[PDB]
Amino acid sequence: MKINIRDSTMVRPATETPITNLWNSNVDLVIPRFHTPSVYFYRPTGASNFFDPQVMKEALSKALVPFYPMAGRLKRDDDGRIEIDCNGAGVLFVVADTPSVIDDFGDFAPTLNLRQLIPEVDHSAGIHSFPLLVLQVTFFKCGGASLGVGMQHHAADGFSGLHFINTWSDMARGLDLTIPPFIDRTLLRARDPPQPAFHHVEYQPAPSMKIPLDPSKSGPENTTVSIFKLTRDQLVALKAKSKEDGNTVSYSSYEMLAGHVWRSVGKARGLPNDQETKLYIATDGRSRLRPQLPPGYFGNVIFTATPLAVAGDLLSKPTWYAAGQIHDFLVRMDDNYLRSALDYLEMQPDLSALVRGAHTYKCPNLGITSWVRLPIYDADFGWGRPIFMGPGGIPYEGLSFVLPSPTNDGSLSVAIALQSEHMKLFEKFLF
Ligand SMILES: O=C(/C=C/c1ccc(O)cc1)O[C@@H]1C=C(C(=O)O)C[C@@H](O)[C@@H]1O
Repeated sequence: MKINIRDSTMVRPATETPITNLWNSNVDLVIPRFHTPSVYFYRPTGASNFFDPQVMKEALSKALVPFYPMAGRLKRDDDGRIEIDCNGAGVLFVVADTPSVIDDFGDFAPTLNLRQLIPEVDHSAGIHSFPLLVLQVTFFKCGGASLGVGMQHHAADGFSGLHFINTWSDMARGLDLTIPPFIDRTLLRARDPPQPAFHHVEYQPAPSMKIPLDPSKSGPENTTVSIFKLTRDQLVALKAKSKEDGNTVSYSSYEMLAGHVWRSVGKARGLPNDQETKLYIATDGRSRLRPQLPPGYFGNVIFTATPLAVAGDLLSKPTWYAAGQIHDFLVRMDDNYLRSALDYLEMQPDLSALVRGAHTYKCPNLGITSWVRLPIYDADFGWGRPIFMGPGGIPYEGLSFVLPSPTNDGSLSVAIALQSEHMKLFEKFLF
């Protein structure tokens, strides 16, 4: 797979936008470190029109007016806290061609070479030196096209990011903004003085391997990225296994599936029985906060659930015990818990230490982030909804994504990075 860059524009908002410094909340900071990668694939309609760069760039310009922080830069304030400099510097927009065809990607596992569909960002220079959002339209030999998105994590979680990408697609089709973005993260400010009510397991360091891992089997260089589809048959069977061993409790489809992936990764890694394994669950707090955030709220509302088990229990007990741990952590996260979380973060001297990253998800642990409830298939720019949308790469061993079906057949996909030798075994997930 070879990419030939054709054009490259720094697209700025269509009109003047507020010059201001946009404050980041604590959950805007403890978010992962770079640009969240996502990719969209589109069949050709047969039209010459197809993903016309001018249409895209003009629509992008317009959308960058209500969503003007998206065209800003990272900077530090006087106390050294990272904030968004709303300077309207612009968004990088690349047009590329490739002799490859879409079908060459087979199943769209977010491998390294799929990452090639998003432009690369050099973070090693200034914090201020790179766009918050990088975009690439790649035209394939088959007439199809892909949209690679790389959005700096401080700017937006999935709900706010797709609020922009979809408003953009709407604007490309001549439509107007629907829900205007609410741009003020101070709603997620910690109380004064802070007052944690809980011990937040989610922000305690992840279990390490009791036995150090072989750096030739472990590490970035010998990790595989695959995806797997589960049919609604397999999912229905899965939720029904809540019955097993006389358990009367009914857990959610997401709980049983997450528990199943967690348990299946555990078996695959051949963990010792006394080894602890921590599951990281990105959790939208929009529905839990009880004053309740405005529609269009622009930023991160990601809070974090972290069920934990000893592999001995996790692998020997039925799947619903895993579901139980997950449920027990998810159900505690009401508004009172999330307010605690903000206060707890506030009382840490160095938030950079809590920024989740490779060390967070790597074996013996696991991250599972659900995109199932995200409107990922709504980006229609005038030539149809995408046939596929998922992560643009999974850079961290141990991180995984749950994607919804592009066709509403009740199937789900798990996209995941594991160490090579564990990946084959991880088909054990189709038990
Ligand atoms: O899900 C997201 C971002 C999604 C997103 C999708 C489309 C966009 O246009 C913009 C953002 O962030 C997550 C944060 C992580 C965390 O909180 O640990 C764990 C990671 O797997 C994951 O990337």
